[PDB]
Amino acid sequence: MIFRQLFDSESSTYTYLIGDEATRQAVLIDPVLEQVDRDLQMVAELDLTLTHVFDTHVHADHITASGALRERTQATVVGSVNGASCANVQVRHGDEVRVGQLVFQVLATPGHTDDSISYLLGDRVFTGDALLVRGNGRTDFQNGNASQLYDSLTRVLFTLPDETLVYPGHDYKGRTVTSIAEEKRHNPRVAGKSREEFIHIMENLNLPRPKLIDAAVPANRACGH
Amino acid sequence: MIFRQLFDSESSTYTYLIGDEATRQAVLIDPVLEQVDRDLQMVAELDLTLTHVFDTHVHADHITASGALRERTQATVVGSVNGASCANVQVRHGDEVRVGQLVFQVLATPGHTDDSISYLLGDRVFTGDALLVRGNGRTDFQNGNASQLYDSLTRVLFTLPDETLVYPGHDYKGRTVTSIAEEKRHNPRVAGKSREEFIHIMENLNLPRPKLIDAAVPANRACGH
Ligand SMILES: [Fe+3]
Ligand SMILES: [Fe+3]
Repeated sequence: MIFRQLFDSESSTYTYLIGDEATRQAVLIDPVLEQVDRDLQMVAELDLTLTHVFDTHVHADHITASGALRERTQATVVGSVNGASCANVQVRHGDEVRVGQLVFQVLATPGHTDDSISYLLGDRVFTGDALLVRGNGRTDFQNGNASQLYDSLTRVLFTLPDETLVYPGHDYKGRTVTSIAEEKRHNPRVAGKSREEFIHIMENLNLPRPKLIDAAVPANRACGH
Repeated sequence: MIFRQLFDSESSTYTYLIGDEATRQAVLIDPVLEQVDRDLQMVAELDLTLTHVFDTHVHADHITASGALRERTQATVVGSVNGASCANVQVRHGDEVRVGQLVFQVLATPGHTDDSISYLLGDRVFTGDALLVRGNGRTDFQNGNASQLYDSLTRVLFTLPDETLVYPGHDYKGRTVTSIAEEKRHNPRVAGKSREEFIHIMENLNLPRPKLIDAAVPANRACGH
C-alpha cells in the first residue's frame, strides 16, 4: 500500500492518497478543489492512476474536488446515500469499495452530519469529522445530532481493534494521526462521559457559524460545482 | 517503532516523535518551544518517556524546545558539533545515536547551514532543511553554501536506497513526506541539474530574510534559552 497524507492550510483539511501497489490504482479521500493540481501531480509522480475519489461527508469548510477530478481523470466518485446525488457510487453501512486490490469497508458514522461515513482499510480508518484527534466534529449544523455521534463513536468506531490508526478529516493543532486505543482513554468528550453528558457538552459549545457553510454545502451537494 | 509527525503552523516546522516499543524510550526531532505541552502530552499518552531530543540544525524560523524539554524530562540533547555548545551529545558523520533499541545513524548534510545533519533510521531519513519535498533549504544565510548542499543531496542522501522515506523539517504546501526515488527524479533544482546549474539557481533566488533569524539563531545556539 502506498500512503500519503496531504494538508490544506486554508481549511485545515486532511486529504488522503491511497495507492494499490498491484494495479497502481489510487484513491483520494476528501480532496480539496484548490489542491487539484497538487494532488494529481503527486498521483502521477508516484506512478499511480486516480480511479476513485471518496468523500466522508458533505463539507462546509471547503469545496470538494471530486467533481473537478472526475472531469480530468474520469475517476469514480464515492459518497453516502444521503450525500451528493451526483456521486457515481453511493454507499451505506456494510458496503465495500474495491480500489484495485484494496478493499475499503464502509462504516456509517453519522453525528457531525447525517451523511457522514468512515472508510476502514485494515489497520487504519478514515473517520472524517466524526472522530478527530482528541475530539470530534460539531453537531449543530447539517442535520447533526449529538446523540447519534455518541453511537457512531462508542458503538461503531470504538469497537474497532485498539491498534487501529485513526486518520481524521481535520486538525487545527498539528496532529496528523491518532488511534482507537488513544481515543478510548483520552478523548475529553467521550472517555468517562455518558450519552447525556456528551450531549450536554455539544449542545452548549457556542461556536461561531462555519465560515463557508452557505457556499460549500450547496456546492459539495453537486460534487463541487 | 512508534511514529508520530507533528506540525507547527506558525513556522511550518515538522516535529517527529519516534518511540521504541521495547524500552518505551522516545525521541523528539526538531521540537518547537511553543508546542512543548503538546509534545509532552503526546509522549505520555503513548506510554513513552522522552529520553532524547534531536536537532537537525540551528533553526532561524523557530525557537527549539530542546532546552525546555531537557529541564522537564532531563532528556539528552543531541546536535551537530557545529551546533549548540550546550548540547549534551555532539555528533558528526558516521556516528550513531541509540534511543533504546533504536539506532540512528548520523549523516552530515551541510549546505543549508554548516551544522545541518540528517538522521537515518532504517527505512527513513530525517533531513531537516537539506532535502525538502520537491525542494531544498536556502543557502544564503548562517554559513550556507550551495556547492556544499549539492554534494549533500547527490552524494550523501541520493545514494541512500530508493525506497527510503524522506521526512523534511519543513513544508509550506501541505506535503508530509517524500522518498529518495521521487527526489532523484522530480526535484526541480537537482534532477538534470549540474553543480554549477544548481549553484546559480540558489545564488539568485532573491528571498526575504527569515524574519526571526536574529532572534532564533542565537537562542537556538543556547538550546532555546
Ligand atoms: Fe465537516
Ligand atoms: Fe533551517
